[PDB]
Parts: sequence; C-alpha cells; structure tokens
Amino acid sequence: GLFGAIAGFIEGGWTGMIDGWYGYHHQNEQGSGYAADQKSTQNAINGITNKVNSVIEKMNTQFTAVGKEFNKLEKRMENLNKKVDDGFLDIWTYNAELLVLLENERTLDFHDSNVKNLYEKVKNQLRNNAKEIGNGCFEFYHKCNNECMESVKNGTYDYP
Amino acid sequence: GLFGAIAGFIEGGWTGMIDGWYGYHHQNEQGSGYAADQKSTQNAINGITNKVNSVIEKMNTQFTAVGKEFNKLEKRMENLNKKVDDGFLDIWTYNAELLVLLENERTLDFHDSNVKNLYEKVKNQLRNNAKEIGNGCFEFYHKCNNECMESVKNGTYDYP
Amino acid sequence: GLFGAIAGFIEGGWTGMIDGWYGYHHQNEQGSGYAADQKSTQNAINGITNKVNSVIEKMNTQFTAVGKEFNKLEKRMENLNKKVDDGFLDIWTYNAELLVLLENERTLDFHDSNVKNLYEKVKNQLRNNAKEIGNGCFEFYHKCNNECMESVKNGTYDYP
Amino acid sequence: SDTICIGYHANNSTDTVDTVLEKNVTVTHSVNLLEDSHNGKLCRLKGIAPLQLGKCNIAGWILGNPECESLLSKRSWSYIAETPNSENGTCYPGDFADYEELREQLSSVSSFERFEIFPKERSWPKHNITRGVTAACSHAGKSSFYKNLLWLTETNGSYPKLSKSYVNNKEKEVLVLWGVHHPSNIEDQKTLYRKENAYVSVVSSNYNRRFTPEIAERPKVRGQAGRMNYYWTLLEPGDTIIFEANGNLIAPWYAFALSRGFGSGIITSNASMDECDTKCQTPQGAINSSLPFQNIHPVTIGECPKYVKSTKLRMVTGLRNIP
Amino acid sequence: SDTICIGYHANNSTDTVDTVLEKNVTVTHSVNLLEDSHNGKLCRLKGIAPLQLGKCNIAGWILGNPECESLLSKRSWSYIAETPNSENGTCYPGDFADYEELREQLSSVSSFERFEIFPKERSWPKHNITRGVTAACSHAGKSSFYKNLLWLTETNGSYPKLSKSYVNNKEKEVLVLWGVHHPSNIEDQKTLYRKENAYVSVVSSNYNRRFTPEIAERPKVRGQAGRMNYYWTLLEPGDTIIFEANGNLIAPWYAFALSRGFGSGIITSNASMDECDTKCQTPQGAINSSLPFQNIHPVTIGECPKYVKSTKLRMVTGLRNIP
Amino acid sequence: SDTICIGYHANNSTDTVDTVLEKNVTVTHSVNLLEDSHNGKLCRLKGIAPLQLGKCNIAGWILGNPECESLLSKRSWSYIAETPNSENGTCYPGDFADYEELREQLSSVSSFERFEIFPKERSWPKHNITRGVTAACSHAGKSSFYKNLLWLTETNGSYPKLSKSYVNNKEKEVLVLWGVHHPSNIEDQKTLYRKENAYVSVVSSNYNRRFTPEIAERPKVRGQAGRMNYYWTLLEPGDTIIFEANGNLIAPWYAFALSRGFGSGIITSNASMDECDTKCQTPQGAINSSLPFQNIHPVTIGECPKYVKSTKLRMVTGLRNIP
Ligand SMILES: *[C@@H]1O[C@H](CO)[C@@H](O[C@@H]2O[C@H](CO)[C@@H](O[C@@H]3O[C@H](CO)[C@@H](O)[C@H](O[C@H]4O[C@H](CO)[C@@H](O)[C@H](O)[C@@H]4O[C@H]4O[C@H](CO)[C@@H](O)[C@H](O)[C@@H]4O)[C@@H]3O)[C@H](O)[C@H]2NC(C)=O)[C@H](O)[C@H]1NC(C)=O
Ligand SMILES: *[C@@H]1O[C@H](CO)[C@@H](O[C@@H]2O[C@H](CO)[C@@H](O[C@@H]3O[C@H](CO)[C@@H](O)[C@H](O[C@H]4O[C@H](CO)[C@@H](O)[C@H](O)[C@@H]4O[C@H]4O[C@H](CO)[C@@H](O)[C@H](O)[C@@H]4O)[C@@H]3O)[C@H](O)[C@H]2NC(C)=O)[C@H](O)[C@H]1NC(C)=O
Ligand SMILES: *[C@@H]1O[C@H](CO)[C@@H](O[C@@H]2O[C@H](CO)[C@@H](O[C@@H]3O[C@H](CO)[C@@H](O)[C@H](O)[C@@H]3O)[C@H](O)[C@H]2NC(C)=O)[C@H](O)[C@H]1NC(C)=O
Ligand SMILES: *[C@@H]1O[C@H](CO)[C@@H](O[C@@H]2O[C@H](CO)[C@@H](O)[C@H](O)[C@H]2NC(C)=O)[C@H](O)[C@H]1NC(C)=O
Ligand SMILES: *[C@@H]1O[C@H](CO)[C@@H](O[C@@H]2O[C@H](CO)[C@@H](O)[C@H](O)[C@H]2NC(C)=O)[C@H](O)[C@H]1NC(C)=O
Ligand SMILES: *[C@@H]1O[C@H](CO)[C@@H](O[C@@H]2O[C@H](CO)[C@@H](O)[C@H](O)[C@H]2NC(C)=O)[C@H](O)[C@H]1NC(C)=O
Ligand SMILES: *[C@@H]1O[C@H](CO)[C@@H](O)[C@H](O)[C@H]1NC(C)=O
Ligand SMILES: *[C@@H]1O[C@H](CO)[C@@H](O)[C@H](O)[C@H]1NC(C)=O
Ligand SMILES: *[C@@H]1O[C@H](CO)[C@@H](O)[C@H](O)[C@H]1NC(C)=O
Ligand SMILES: *[C@@H]1O[C@H](CO)[C@@H](O)[C@H](O)[C@H]1NC(C)=O
Repeated sequence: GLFGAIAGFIEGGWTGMIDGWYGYHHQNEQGSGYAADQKSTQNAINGITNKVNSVIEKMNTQFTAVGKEFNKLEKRMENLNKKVDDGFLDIWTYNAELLVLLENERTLDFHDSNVKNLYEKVKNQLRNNAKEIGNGCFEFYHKCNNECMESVKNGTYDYP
Repeated sequence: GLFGAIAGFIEGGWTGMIDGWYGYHHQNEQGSGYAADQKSTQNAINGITNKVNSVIEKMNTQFTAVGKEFNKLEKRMENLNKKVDDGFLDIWTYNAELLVLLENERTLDFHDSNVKNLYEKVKNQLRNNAKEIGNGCFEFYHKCNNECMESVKNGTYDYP
Repeated sequence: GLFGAIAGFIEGGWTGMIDGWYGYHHQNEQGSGYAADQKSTQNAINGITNKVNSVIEKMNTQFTAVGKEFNKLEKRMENLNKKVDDGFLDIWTYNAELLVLLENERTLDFHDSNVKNLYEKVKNQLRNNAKEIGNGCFEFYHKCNNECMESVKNGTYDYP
Repeated sequence: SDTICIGYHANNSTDTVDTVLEKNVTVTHSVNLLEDSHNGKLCRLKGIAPLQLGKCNIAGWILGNPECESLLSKRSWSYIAETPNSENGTCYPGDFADYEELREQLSSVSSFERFEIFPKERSWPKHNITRGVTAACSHAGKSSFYKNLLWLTETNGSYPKLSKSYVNNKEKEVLVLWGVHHPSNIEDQKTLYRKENAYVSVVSSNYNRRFTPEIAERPKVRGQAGRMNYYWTLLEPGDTIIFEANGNLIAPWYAFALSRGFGSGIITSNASMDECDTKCQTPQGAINSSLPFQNIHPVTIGECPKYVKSTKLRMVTGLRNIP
Repeated sequence: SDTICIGYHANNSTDTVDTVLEKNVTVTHSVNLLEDSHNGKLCRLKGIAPLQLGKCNIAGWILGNPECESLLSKRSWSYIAETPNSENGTCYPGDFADYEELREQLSSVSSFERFEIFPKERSWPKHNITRGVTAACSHAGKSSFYKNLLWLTETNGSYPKLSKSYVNNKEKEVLVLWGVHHPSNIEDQKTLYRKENAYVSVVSSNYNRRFTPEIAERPKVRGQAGRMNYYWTLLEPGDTIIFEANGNLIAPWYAFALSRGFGSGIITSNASMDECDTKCQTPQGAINSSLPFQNIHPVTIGECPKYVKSTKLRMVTGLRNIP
Repeated sequence: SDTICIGYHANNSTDTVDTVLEKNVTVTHSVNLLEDSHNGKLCRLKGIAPLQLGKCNIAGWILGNPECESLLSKRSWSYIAETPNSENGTCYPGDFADYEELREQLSSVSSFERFEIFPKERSWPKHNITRGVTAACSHAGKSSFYKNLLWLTETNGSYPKLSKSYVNNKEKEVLVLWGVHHPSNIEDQKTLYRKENAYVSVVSSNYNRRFTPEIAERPKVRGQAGRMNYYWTLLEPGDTIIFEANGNLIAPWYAFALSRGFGSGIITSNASMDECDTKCQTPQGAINSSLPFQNIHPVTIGECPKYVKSTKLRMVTGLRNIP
C-alpha cells in the first residue's frame, strides 16, 4: 500500500506460512517449503504489542461516581452536569474513533514497510546473481542448495 | 518529499494533466500527450474522501444550550461554569489545530507514496529495455508505438 | 527503521561528523574527512523546529483559577468540580502521552526518510560509475579527486 | 528515441495549508473544516420559532410589566431571545426568588397558555381591586401595575382574611406567580391593609411557605421606598394551590398552563428574526452545523460544532501545487 | 532452476477493522478496545457490598418508614443501589431538607451503627410517647410512624418545655435526624401541644436553627392536610447536640454512628446482587475495566473506562488478510 | 580505490525517549515538554503581589480579629494565600453567611481601602460603645473584640432604636460587614439590650433582610454559649445602606471601598513570599509556563500549562544515537 509491497508487487499472502508474519518460499533441487523470518516478525510482534499496550495501559483513571442528583430548584446545576458528561462523551468518542482510524492505517503501513525492507534486504544480498521476477521472487542463475538458501535468510550470503 | 518523488526527483507538476492526479507523459513518433492513471488516482480519490468523511462525520453532537446564568451570590458556580467552557475550548482548539497539521502532513506523504509506487511499477516493467533518466522519465531503447505505450499504462508490458 | 536506512543498510552513525545531521565521508588519494550536507540537514532542522513549536505554541491557555471552595452542605458541587478537574486530567494525560509516543515515532521515521533520500540522490547521479557496496558507500570506477568530491555533495557531478 | 514519464497534477490553485513540518504550503485542492461565518439572523430550532422579547426581560414579560406586549394566543418556543435593550423587568422594586432558575425552565416550552386563574372582578368580593396601581409601573402617563398580578387593598375600612383555592384542571403544569408587598412605614401599612402584623400563606401538595411583611424605611428605587418580593411555583397536574392572606398579598391574576421541553437556553442578541430553519444558533446569528468546528461564538444552542479559538483549519485533499 | 520468494502471512480470519483511507478492511489478527457487555449483577467495589434498598428509598430507610427493613449490625457499603420500585419515603407529607445532599454523603460508609440516641421508654417522663401515630404511616392495617423518630404529644393537659442533650461519645460522626410538625388548624395545635405558639430549637457547636410551626389549611397528601418537615445534621466527635422544644417536635429516637468514605454514588437498578468483585459498576451490571473504553452506560461508579457512543473500536495487530 | 559514503550524526548523548513501538530509545537531541519543578515561593501574578495572611484566615482578617495585621494603605492583590497555620477566624462563635462566596469575590482586587464607615466615637451618642468586649476575642491577655465591628450595648438602662445611614460617595463598591448577636439566655438578652424582643434591619437598594435574635443555651465554643451571625453586602457606587436596630446589632465600624478584578482564587501554602514574577502559581511554588504541560499540582492560578499525571514527556528532535 504505502510502501508498495503488500497491496503492490507482492500480490498476496501465504496461508502456507504459519510460522510468522513475514518469511520466504524457496524452491531448489533439494526440495521446497515455507519458512518464516523470525528476525523480522519478532521486532513487529514486539513493536505491535508495545503499541497495543500503550493504548490500553496509558489510561489513568481514578475512582469516580459519575452520577449526580439535583432537585426542582437546581435545574441549572443539572444542565451544567450534563454538559460535563456530554462534553467528555463527545471528546472521548471522537478521539477514540480517530485514534483507531489513524493508528490502524499506520499498523498496516508498518507491516508493508517490514515486507519492503525484507525484499530490499534480499535484493542487496543477491546483488545481481539472480533476476528479480518483479513479484517478490528471485530466480537463481546458479545452483543454490539448502545451505545457500539458509545463508540468504541468515544474512550471510557469499557473493560468488 | 518523504518518499522522494514529489519534492524530489520528479521536480514539478503538470498543468497539462487535467485528467487526474497521477499519470504519464509519453512521446513517440505517433504523438505525445498527457494521460492520467485512473486506477491509481481513483484509489487515492476514494481514500482521501473516506479520510475527510471520517473527520467530519464522526463528530457526534447532542443538543445543548451552553450558556448558564448565575446571580451575584453564585459566582463560584459561574466560575466553575467558566472552567468547563474554557476547558473544552482548550481541548478542542489544541486537538483540532494539531489534527489538521498532522493529517495534512500525512496526506502529502500519501500522494508522494502513490507517485513513487507508480514510478517503481513502470521501472520494474521496463526492467532494462529503457534508460532511467532520473527525473521520472524512461528513454526507450526500442521504438515503442501507441500499442506498446498503452500496454505500459495497462500493466501488461511484454518483455521480449 | 520504517525506510530501512538508519537501522538498516547504513548500520551505524558517525560520531566524527559534528557539522550536521546527515552528510558524507569521502576517501581518495587527496585526503579523507567528514562533511555534512547542509541542504538536507537544514530542511530537517527547519521541519523538526516547526513541529516542536507546533506542540508547544498551539497551547492557547487563558487565565484560570482552578481551585473552588465548598462547605459541608455543598458536597455535590465539590464532587462535580472534582469530576471536571479529574476529567480534564484524564484527557490531557492520555492525549499528551500518546502524542509524544506517536509523533516521536514519526520524527524518527522522518530522519530515516531523509537519510535514504540523500543516499538515493547520490546514487542517481553516480548512475554506474561506482559500485554500490550496500552499506551506504560507493566505490568509484574512476579517480574522483576533491574537486569531483565537492561536486557530488554539491549536486554537480558530470556523468562522463 | 521514445520516452514515457511519470508525473503528477498541478493547477492554478492558490489554496494554502499548514503542515507539521512546514507552514503555508500551496496545494491543488483543499476542504474547509472551520465554520467561519453566520447569517446574522435568529432562526427556528427544531422547526420552532424562538420567543423574542423586546423592551422586556423574562421577569417583566412573565409578570406583565405594563410595557410588554402580550401573546394572547397559545404559543410554544424552542429558545428565548432577549435584546441588549431589555431593561423592563420588575418596575416595583423587590427580589425575584429563583429568577435564574425560572429563566432556565421557561427556556423551552411546547405549550404555553396564559389564563385567568383568579378573575379580578369576582375572586375578591370583600377587597379593593382598583387601588392597586403605582407610579413605579406607569404606562401612558397614568399609574398602572403588572398585568398578571393584582394588588389587593382594604375596602370599607377593613382587610379580612381570604382563602382562595385553585385546582389544576389543566393536563399540564401551571406556573403560578405572586408577590408580597413590604411597605416603607407602619402608617402606610395601616392605610393599605388595616393591620400591623399580617401574613401571606401559599400552600400546595409540595409547596409550603409563610411570608411575613418586614416594615422598614428603605432607599427609594423607581421612586418607591417600599418593596415587593416575587415568588413562583410549578403546580403539578391535579394539584391544588391555596392562598390564605391577612394583607400585603400581591395575588395572582393570570397564570400559565405549560409543558416544558428538553432544556434549551437564552441568547442575548441584537440580531433580527428571519423565516429560516437552523440546527445551531449563535447570539450573532445562525451557523451551518456540517463542519466539525466553529469560531463564531462559544455560547451556542443546538447540535453545534465544537468552538475553537482557531482562525484557519483546512485539510489538503490534492497535491503540492508545483507548476 | 532455483528460486526464492518474499512474502507475508495470511489466515482464515474474517476480522475487519476500519482505517482512515478504507473502511471494512479484512485483517489477520486484531484486538478489541471497546468494552461491550455487562454481567447484569451488582458487585462489590473495593471488596465491600453495596447497600440495596428495595421497597424504600434513602429517605424512608433512614427515617424508619414502617415498610423498610432496619439495619441490625455494624454495616458498611461501597455504593447505594435502589430499585425502580422504591417508592416508600416520607409516608407523612413534608419537606426533607437538603435531601439530595444527605444522599450524596450516605452513598459510601465504612461503618454504620444504629443506636437509641433518645430512648423512648426513659427520656420523656412528662410527655406522651404513644399518641404519635398516624394513618399515613400505617403498617399491617394499623396506624404507626417512623421506626427511628418519636412524635411527642401532650399529657395530663400540658406540653412542658423540654431540653434533651446528646454528647457524641462515639469516635465518629453521628447523623441525627428529627422533624417539625405543622398542623392544619389552631384546634389541632391546641389538642397536641396545648399552646398556639410553640418553637423547636436544635443547637450544636456548628448547627443553630429555630423552627416555628406554620399553621394553615393545605391540600391533603397521603390523607393528611398537615405537614412535617424533616431535618438532619452530622454531629462531630466530642460535640453536643441539644433539643429544646415547646411542641411540634418529632424527636429523634435512633441515630447513626458512621464513617463516611471517599465519595461514591447511587445507581437505580432492578438488577440482582451476586457474590462478585468488580472495579466498575453500571446500572445494568458490572463491567470489565481492562479496556480503555466502554459503551454500556455513561453513569458509572468505580475505576471505570471512559464512556463512548461507539459500537466498534478494535486495533489491527496482523496484516491485511489476502488468501 | 576512492569511495564516498552517506551517513548520519552520532554523539555522546544518553537522552532517552519513548516511542509507540519501542521504549527507552537513546537519541541524540531532544526537548522537554513537561514542567517538572517549582521555585518554592509565592510570586506575583500579572506583576501584582498576592495578599498573604499569616495567623488569620479570610474570615478573621476581614472582620478584624485582634490577632491579624491591619492594612494601613490602599492595597491590591492578584490572589490570596493563607497558611496551614491560619487558625484565627471568628473568635466569637457563629455562622458566617456566604463565606466561601465572599472569599471568591475578594480573591483579586485592583484597589482596596479600609475606612471608618461609622466612626465609633461619634456615631452612637445614645448607646454604650465600650462594653462590647469578650474573652473569646482577647488580645494581650485583656478582653478585646473585632477591630472593624462595634458591639453596641445599653446605656442608662435603655437601648433605643437606632437608624444610621451611609451613602457610598466613593466611586467603587463598598463591602459592608455586620453582625447579629444571639444570647444564650434571656437574662443576658435583658442585660445587654433592655428588651425581650429586638430586631436588626439592614437594607439597601438591592439588599433587604431583617434579623430576629434566637435566644437559646448552646454548647460553649471559645467559652461562649452565645453566637453572632456575620453578614455582608457589596454596596454599589451611589447607593445608601440603612441599619435599623432594637438591639443585638454588631454594627460596622470600618468598611472597605474596593474594585474587584478578573476572578482569581485562594491557595493554601506554607511556602514563603518572594519578590518574583510568574505567569503560573502553584501552592508549593511558582512554575515556568513555557512548556505545555506540568505535573506539580492540579490546583493552579494563572495562565498555566495543563496538568498531567505524567512523569516524562520529551520529544525527540535528533536521530537514534548509534556510536
Ligand atoms: C422600562 O424601561 C425604561 C428604560 O429601559 C424605563 O425608562 C427609564 O426609567 C429611568 C428610571 O425612572 C429614567 O431615569 C430617571 O430619569 C429622571 C429624570 O427624568 C431622573 O431624575 C432619575 O434620577 C434618579 O436615578 C439616578 C440614577 O443614576 C440617580 O443618580 C438620581 O439621583 C435619581 O435618584 C433619585 O431617585 C431616588 C428614588 O428613585 C432617590 O432615592 C435618590 O436619592 C435620588 O433622589 C432617573 O435617572 C429614564 O429616564 C427612563 N428612560 C426612558 C428612555 O424612558 C422605564 O421606566 C421602564 N418602565 C417600566 C414600567 O418599568
Ligand atoms: C409504600 O408504598 C406503597 C406503594 O406506593 C403505598 O401503597 C399505596 O398507597 C396509596 C395511598 O396514598 C394508594 O393509592 C390511594 O388509594 C386510595 C384508596 O382508593 C385512594 O383514595 C387514593 O386516591 C387519592 O389520590 C388520587 C391520586 O390522584 C386522587 O385522584 C384521589 O381523589 C384521592 O385524593 C384524595 O381526595 C379526597 C379529598 O377530596 C380525600 O378524601 C381522599 O381520601 C384522597 O386522599 C389513592 O389512589 C396506592 O394504591 C397504594 N399502592 C399499593 C401498591 O399498595 C404505601 O402506602 C406506602 N407505605 C408507606 C408507609 O409509605
Ligand atoms: C488564635 O489562634 C490561637 C491558636 O488556636 C488561639 O490560641 C488557642 O486558644 C485555645 C482556646 O481559645 C486553646 O485551647 C484551650 O487551651 C486551654 C489551656 O491552654 C484549655 O483550657 C482548653 O480546654 C483548650 O484546650 C489553645 O491551646 C490555644 N493555642 C495556642 C497555640 O495558643 C487564640 O486564642 C486565637 N485568638 C483569637 C483572638 O482568635
Ligand atoms: C377602591 O379604591 C379606590 C381608590 O382609593 C376608590 O376610588 C376613589 O374614591 C375617591 C372618593 O370616592 C375618589 O376621590 C377617587 O378619585 C377614587 N379613585 C379611583 C382610582 O377611582 C374606590 O371607591 C374604592 N372602592 C371600594 C369598593 O373600596
Ligand atoms: C397518650 O394518649 C393516648 C391517646 O391516643 C392515650 O391512649 C388512650 O387512653 C385512653 C384512656 O387512657 C383510652 O380510652 C384510649 O382508647 C387510648 N387510645 C389509644 C389509641 O390507645 C394514652 O393513654 C396516653 N398516654 C399517656 C402516658 O398519657
Ligand atoms: C458602658 O459600659 C462600661 C462597662 O460596663 C461602663 O463602665 C463601668 O462603669 C461602672 C460604673 O462606675 C464601673 O463600676 C465599672 O468599673 C466600669 N467598667 C469599666 C470596664 O471601666 C460605662 O459606664 C458604660 N457607659 C458609658 C457611657 O461608657
Ligand atoms: C503564504 O504564502 C503566500 C505566497 O505563497 C503569501 O502571499 C502569503 O502572504 C503567505 N501567508 C502567510 C500567512 O505567510
Ligand atoms: C465487510 O466486508 C465483508 C466481506 O465479505 C462483508 O461480508 C461485510 O458485509 C462488509 N461489511 C460492511 C459493513 O460493509
Ligand atoms: C395531672 O394534673 C392534676 C392537676 O390537679 C393532678 O392532680 C394530677 O396528679 C396530675 N397527674 C399526673 C399523672 O401528674
Ligand atoms: C534504559 O536503557 C539503558 C540502556 O543502556 C539502561 O542502561 C537503562 O537502565 C534503561 N533505563 C532504566 C531506567 O533502567
């Protein structure tokens, strides 16, 4: 979407990847399978959980009895009390809804960025020994066994 | 600006493109003209209107008579009422000012992102059949007629 | 982080560069040194300063005496006042905490974006006269003296 | 050689918005969020026109100050609007009990009928009903008095004790108002009521109060050294109010059968009436309530946008205008 | 030929969240922020159970209306809950002074003992202690009166002046309530109190009020044309309260030693009580206070999440679900 | 081979900020948003020094309790500060009418002159002006009384009815205070005022109240079983106030010509007064008003940053510090 990876050149998700949020799908002469990149998914699992807890845990609320009672000659104080309740009601409703609306878009942007950086991490490693098919895949020009595959994910891919 | 396209390597806007928000400018032996990419701009026209509609329409307001009247021996209630009006005034003014500044920054970042994704979509399609001029333009190494041009905008550019 | 430059392919910072926020480190036979790109750092110093002043100066506050006094037969007025004070306290506390949390994340994204755009400005100029090492450096294929170095930072790199 | 380029829109627009990083950014398309203007007119809220008082405030209007125009037809209003030149209230000096509370409760009514609760000519057969005029409440150069109250005085040398009752045979509340006169000296107290120590007692099922006149020399207000305190009560449907008096009773003459509505308010406005419908009323005029914020006035009535001290609030929809 | 691809997660989830650019976006994992339900039960705040009034409201319960169950132990409560069918208050018509204020102060107590402040059987040797009953407060077809007050009347043809004092030897506040009776005619005043002009005087170190009975014919309420107004005061530790009366005194019989707590409130709820602990009580029932927002009710008691008019508030944690 | 690299700043800084995704993030440069400290001194708001009462509270200072320092010159103050050791108020026990309201209205004045409204030595030729002392208001071991009031008593066996008037020839409001004495027994009432039934009447153009003494034995406060209720009124420019009394009048001796200011308040502070200027005053001390938030105290006076329960609020300006 915002970083062009998820809604973009990587057209869809992997139901086959149950291990994490972002990962790889390799295909070599030795076999094939899905594997999650625990380095990327953990930083997002950490960041998103820290974000969700910040919305919940930052709510400092004291002991309060909201209701107040007034009699026939205290209508003004009664209406002043409703103004306080409806004012807080209008404020909290508006801010809560927009907070969820704005910060949900950012969470999706956050995932898109992590996906974009992972693609960019592989492209910089596989500088030019493979053709970028444009859909998130890289077709190797040389035989890349499971050791060479695991070395791409590990971040230690030798250039030749 | 934030994605480097609008305030960056695509230095300026096209008053000649009246058809939409983002698009292409082609030049071949068959002619030259401006065309908008309605697929990308419509998703942006939809999202921004949904953004603006959320800000305006989520304002749930009930019926209220703000003013309250007090007499010479009710100044405390009058000042307590002044505290409620000035308090809501401070909250709304501060949040309203900041919301418009922050979300305007995001909207311009949003447009910046849509242009860069469109640029990157063309770059990925043409791969190396054209030279990247660096200003948002691609000089084709082959003759690209109108059929070849329309296929770039449609998203179906054949590589051979 | 979000654009992959600071926590990413440029793994660390330069304590040697005291002149600005972003800059260059050149290495040729003529010498070596750190230099800040005053064009990019100034735009960030300007943008951040306008952001910091918006949070501080948009706080329009009038004269107010918070305290209210009530007697033994005015406990309800006292609790309504406590509700007004505690209500504003919850709103400001909650909004202030999240405001710092959300906009600090954006400020760090802003620097990350400024760093990647600066890298991309140099890469676009040096098209293929240098190898992109993947760590923020360019290894020149030709001898680039200090005159050529000042031109890369200045934006005036002749291609042939 | 052939080329294709990627670019974005630009126009003749001069709209500017503020961002968090940069002020005064010229953009192509933008939308306003701040309601900035009013129409300068008092409009109808909830389709109901307001009650516009002219020379009189709520006190003078509800008591019947001789300078206020009466609405002898059954009425209703969504809010009350009085002018900055509404200086006619209680023309005879005194204290109006719970006046602000009464103002807040008459602010919105769905029905309002003024009716003769105690017909002047036959409710007081053993008291004088024509002497109760005063120069303080003068109309057209002759002395007069409130149009909804009656100043009972002695006749044939006596002021007998009275006991007049009213049962609320209406199917709604009945606002009943009355006054107690406190003379300036004991000699005028004997002249008007033929007793030194009198009493007024007004009772219902929920109202129970006794008033004893306090005689003392006071500064003259509107030329009067005496005072009259004004009191009211809302008499519930089916309930009875009983007036028992020894003297000094400013008896009710007209009352008001009414049904109060969801609380509204009062605006003070130099603005005029128009045949318009609005959802939000400002003392300066009516405003559009579609935008979320307004900066016209903080004291509004209706379903109103939140008041802000801001002068410009616009959201960018288009791009940076870079021609 | 070998390949490697970069991708992201997808699930069977059907959760949708709203974003600023797009509504109803299908996501893989999400968390709810809006507390949406209650348990339909009254629970204990700070581990203390509420005071549940049934047939009576706070007035009738504190006065001792014959239809209310009395407190026989050293009770305590975190809030007060009264039923929509709590219509038994002052069975004898009158005004309860500062009633709403007394309710706000009795809303939370940590100790509460009912004790004989002026024992009926030994405190009034020269007054009648049995005549003070009325058909307005009838129980089981016979006339009665409040269980915590005593209606003193004449005996042997006289009502001598009384002066009864109480010293607060408790180490807490003592709520003392009493009443002042207002007959309908001078004959009823002479029968009960053997004088036309009586007075009631209640004094402490901070309280000083004299009550004069106002005699007048009023409409009948609960069959009674007379009224008796009700009064109370909180007597500080070590302070003395003195009742001095000529007649018309509804003398205190029981009072309440109490310790008031950090201000709570009263909910009106037909919901039933359960053996549960909560941090937030709603008139419909208790709610979980973990989430920052709730839409159950705006009137809450406890350590509560803020009330919003929203129906859906959840934050996405996962990605867009694109299977 | 030659190289050019792109990089960013790093320094020795150890400032940490919180982000929404990560806590305790070390950054290069940052700015604080939360005001964290005070100076421990009471400062001047709007350049005007506060009125700091020492041994006395507002009650004792305005009445003239013998332990309070008097104002010699025409003064002015932006707010009032009283000490936790301010226990000298109404040394003769009684009720102060609308005391909290008088405190709110005297909180800020722009001019304040104390003047002899009714000179003691020449205003009361036919009453005793020297007997009015009491051991409850003793100064230096001898009996004394309020310095701004006069306790009139009988002379030659009589207390004739008095009528002293004051016309407000000043061009500002005049706060007038007075008292009504309520003896403990009829013997003290006869001794001091030579009447069983007396009355006090205070009237103006907008103030109208008559006071009847209530005689009853009460618990002793400061050794006194009697009480004095205290009353006040703001006399508008040009208006005349009239005192009429049979006895029990605690007559005004000094009054106050004053001009009230934009509503302020009262802080309780053991902190000392200093020659400092602030835009925001906290009971513990003055704070800088540059930052948008402060966590010192919720009860402030002035143009103050919003109070938050936060402990750390700083925005990052620089980058992540990676040395
Ligand atoms: C309906 O409202 C209109 C206006 O909205 C009322 O009309 C105005 O009424 C006032 C009051 O009568 C009148 O002002 C008086 O004009 C007199 C000359 O025509 C003056 O002699 C009089 O002066 C007194 O008040 C001054 C206040 O500044 C004092 O400074 C002055 O000393 C006078 O006071 C004497 O009077 C009192 C007793 O009243 C005495 O105790 C004092 O010691 C002193 O001796 C007023 O200024 C306006 O001229 C009227 N204006 C208009 C346009 O009509 C109208 O009366 C209202 N009608 C009803 C029925 O309520
Ligand atoms: C505890 O609460 C319960 C429940 O609320 C109480 O029980 C209710 O008691 C009331 C009595 O007040 C009873 O209603 C009355 O029934 C009477 C017998 O039929 C009626 O005569 C009486 O009518 C009067 O009120 C009507 C209301 O509009 C009038 O229209 C009617 O005319 C009556 O008004 C008076 O008129 C004349 C003078 O002209 C006078 O002579 C009459 O006697 C009358 O006084 C009421 O309808 C309810 O039915 C009871 N409900 C239940 C469920 O039992 C109970 O009393 C409370 N106990 C305590 C101790 O507080
Ligand atoms: C101004 O305030 C001071 C401080 O409260 C007053 O002094 C106090 O006076 C009271 C009595 O009025 C003292 O309490 C009594 O003490 C005596 C023995 O000392 C005892 O017999 C009583 O039972 C009671 O406990 C109190 O100790 C005393 N405190 C101090 C610090 O002196 C002073 O009277 C006030 N002055 C005026 C004019 O209001
Ligand atoms: C009611 O009072 C009025 C006013 O005092 C009486 O009318 C006055 O009568 C005298 C002498 O008869 C005339 O000089 C006045 O001009 C009259 N004044 C008015 C305003 O008419 C009237 O007679 C009294 N009526 C009763 C029944 O007591
Ligand atoms: C108090 O007054 C009541 C009157 O209600 C007395 O009770 C009555 O006593 C007489 C004779 O003593 C009987 O004929 C009545 O039947 C009684 N009525 C009731 C309702 O009991 C009572 O004795 C008086 N008590 C005192 C101590 O004087
Ligand atoms: C006012 O009261 C004072 C005090 O009661 C009177 O002064 C007293 O006069 C008697 C008579 O000689 C003396 O025995 C007392 O010793 C005096 N008291 C004091 C404190 O000195 C005074 O006479 C009364 N009258 C006037 C006009 O002051
Ligand atoms: C904003 O910029 C325009 C030109 O772009 C200028 O005419 C105008 O005065 C500026 N306004 C402010 C408030 O800076
Ligand atoms: C949201 O999308 C789902 C997709 O299946 C649809 O079933 C549902 O009705 C939609 N809800 C709304 C409110 O549009
Ligand atoms: C009642 O008063 C009469 C008066 O003569 C007296 O004889 C009788 O003893 C008194 N009764 C009581 C119980 O005091
Ligand atoms: C914040 O992080 C640093 C990292 O070196 C750590 O030393 C410090 O203890 C942390 N903060 C606190 C309050 O412990």
